[PDB]
Amino acid sequence: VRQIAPGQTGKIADYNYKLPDDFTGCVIAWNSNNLDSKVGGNYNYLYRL
Amino acid sequence: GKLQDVVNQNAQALNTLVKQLSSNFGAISSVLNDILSRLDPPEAEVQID
Repeated sequence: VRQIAPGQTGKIADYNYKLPDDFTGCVIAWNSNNLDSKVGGNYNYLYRL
Repeated sequence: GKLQDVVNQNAQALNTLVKQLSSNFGAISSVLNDILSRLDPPEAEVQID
């Protein structure tokens, strides 16, 4: 979640989507363990390598 | 001497203007190109500024 900020560099901002340096707005995140996590491991969401 | 000072107060005041290009003013390096080599954009701008 730390990776979502303007000007950063990492496995998401480099290849998934980049926030512009002049970006204005807000970022919101919250807990979804009970819904998006299942016993055994969820492979539903991909990312780039 | 009166004319010799006119020439000497110009060349001396001109050399120091060029000589000011080799100072840092607080930046990591005086030369601009080496700043871009080992710095990402969003942190190099504050050094360039």
